[PDB]
Amino acid sequence: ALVVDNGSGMCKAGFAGDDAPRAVFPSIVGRPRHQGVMVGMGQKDSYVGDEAQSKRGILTLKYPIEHGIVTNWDDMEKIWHHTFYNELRVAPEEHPVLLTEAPLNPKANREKMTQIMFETFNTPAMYVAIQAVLSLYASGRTTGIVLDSGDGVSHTVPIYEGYALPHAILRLDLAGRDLTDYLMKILTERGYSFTTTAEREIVRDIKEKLCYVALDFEQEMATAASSSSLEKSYELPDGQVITIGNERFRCPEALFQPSFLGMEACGIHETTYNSIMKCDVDIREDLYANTVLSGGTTMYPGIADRMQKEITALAKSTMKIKIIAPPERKYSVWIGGSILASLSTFQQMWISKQEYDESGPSIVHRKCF
Amino acid sequence: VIEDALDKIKSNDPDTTEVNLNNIENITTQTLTRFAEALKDNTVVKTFSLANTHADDSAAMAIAEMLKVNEHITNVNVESNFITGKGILAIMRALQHNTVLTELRFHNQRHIMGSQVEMEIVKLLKENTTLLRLGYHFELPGPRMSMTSILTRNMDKQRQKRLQEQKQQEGYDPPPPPPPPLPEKKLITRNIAEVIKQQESAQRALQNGQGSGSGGSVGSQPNSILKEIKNSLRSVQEKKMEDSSRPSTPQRSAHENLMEAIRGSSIKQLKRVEVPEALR
Ligand SMILES: Nc1ncnc2c1ncn2[C@@H]1O[C@H](COP(=O)(O)OP(=O)(O)NP(=O)(O)O)[C@@H](O)[C@H]1O
Ligand SMILES: [Mg+2]
Repeated sequence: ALVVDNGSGMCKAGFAGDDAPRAVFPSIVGRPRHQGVMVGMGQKDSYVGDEAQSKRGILTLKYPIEHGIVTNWDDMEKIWHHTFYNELRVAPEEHPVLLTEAPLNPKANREKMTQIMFETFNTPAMYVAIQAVLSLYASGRTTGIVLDSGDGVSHTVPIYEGYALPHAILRLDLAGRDLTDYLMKILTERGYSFTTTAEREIVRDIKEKLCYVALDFEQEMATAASSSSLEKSYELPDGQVITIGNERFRCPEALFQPSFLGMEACGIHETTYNSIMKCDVDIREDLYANTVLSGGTTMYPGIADRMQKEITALAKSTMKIKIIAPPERKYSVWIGGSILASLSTFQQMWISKQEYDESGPSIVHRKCF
Repeated sequence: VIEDALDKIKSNDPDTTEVNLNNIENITTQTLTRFAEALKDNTVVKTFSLANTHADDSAAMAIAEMLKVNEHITNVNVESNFITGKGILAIMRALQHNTVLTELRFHNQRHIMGSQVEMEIVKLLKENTTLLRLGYHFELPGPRMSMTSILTRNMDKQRQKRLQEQKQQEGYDPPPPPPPPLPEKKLITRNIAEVIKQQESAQRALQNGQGSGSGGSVGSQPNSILKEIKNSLRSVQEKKMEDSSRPSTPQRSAHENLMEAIRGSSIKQLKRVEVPEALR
């Protein structure tokens, strides 16, 4: 069995029953920059994956998936061919394929994804699961609320005995690169200029290696204005080291206070409680004690701690707020599926080529839910 | 070179399937307009591709009419060029009644395609049934959605077709790529097995089945059945058939003047009253 988890930026694919993805490469397609392009390409019209990452020079890189929704189906087909044939070196005829999707995906897209697998690649069987839901299953649970913060968009997804609650799914337009953007904006406001994609990837690294969430903001703000225990140095490649202090945490405060980015939307802490409230009064209790972190932007140290503190001040007195953050929540969406596709109980749950060839791609809203 | 390929194109070489003019330096409108007409009565080319060759809207018009005058090309790749929606649209209308082309790509142009140009492409290709893959990123939710559903309903015609013939009585059927991942050992974490026992245990809540619902509200039959009341007398007691008199449906003066009078009316002829109250 195969597992493919597509992302707004990074793609991870691999065999089911496996520990981890064998294939993790960027979800990008590169085409020449412009002008007298030639020199660079040979007889190719585009590049795919980590060769498109290495030739960023004359390539204008584009993502088929934007905010977790497939916006480019042709490049989506390109990426999928690249995966089976080039990256995974396997024939999609010889394998069933579990694919993933974002919360609040259109039915239209669910169907094209369906049809592409069956007509183009000719897969024996296939299934499509909501990514948030696949993250809960990895945590060893079937019920809970999953906070999913990826690269483009954030999602809080209440889940009830295996099925995501559409009425209660809340969505926030702030994630990964908004923080990268933000860090860039303030590290620049303070000196060094960061404007190019080559220098942008080092702000990603200043971020991921040196950023954290404070439990109490106004305190850590003042700790830093008071002493320098919060400072840390970072070595750039040219050898000039720079020092951030209050920016280590002013960056992820965006998650908790979107106004720092001039947003009128509420933080990830309320976006999780608010969701639970539109859920059933008989599951809120198990929701609160099963909030699960998923995605790369939840990897900040102290984000679980801050969350609990926030969602206890929002919740009623008597509930226990347990916030679970798996150590591998970068590949969890995959892992949760890798385990699902392997469960003997799941084999009857696929979608047969027959069933498709009889009913068309439409059978996927009923077979998958 | 170029001419070695072009030679074969009008030579009808039973062996040149691909015409690859990708990243080819110093190519003209006319030198591509030649190719366009050089393929205008060709039969052995399934793939014509000109990527990253300063192509323009004349090359497009060239290719466009060439399209409505060619039945063997399945794929056109006009990528990374300098073509406007004025040219893109040329190729679009041609396809209004071109039932061979199956893939077309115009990614990575000079400028933004526009939007009237973008909503054009969708309403335009709306009466096309043959195109399977359209290589372009719409920057508009409306069009992009309208579009994807079309390439779905074109391709379902393939699925419907195979349904008729394939089985029904056919007997049977250059720097670094910074790559640090993780080696494996399989799966020790578990306990989602029980929901799958539960997910087998349940589902298909309420009612859903059948092949096609041509008739009315294939109602779940709890309503219809539980609302017993509608079940008028059956099996026993009165026989209630209302065969009556000897009238029929040709011209009628009383009823059709009545219709004429019913049509010529309005609440503007009625004496004003009122009904706002709710009574305790
Ligand atoms: N340790 C870390 N701390 C903070 N941020 C991180 C860390 N590791 C990765 N990231 C960020 O994670 C983001 C992208 O990861 P991820 O959320 O997995 O993307 P994705 O799943 O491909 N997109 P989507 O499918 O839309 O969620 C980037 O902005 C990274 O900067
Ligand atoms: Mg994701």
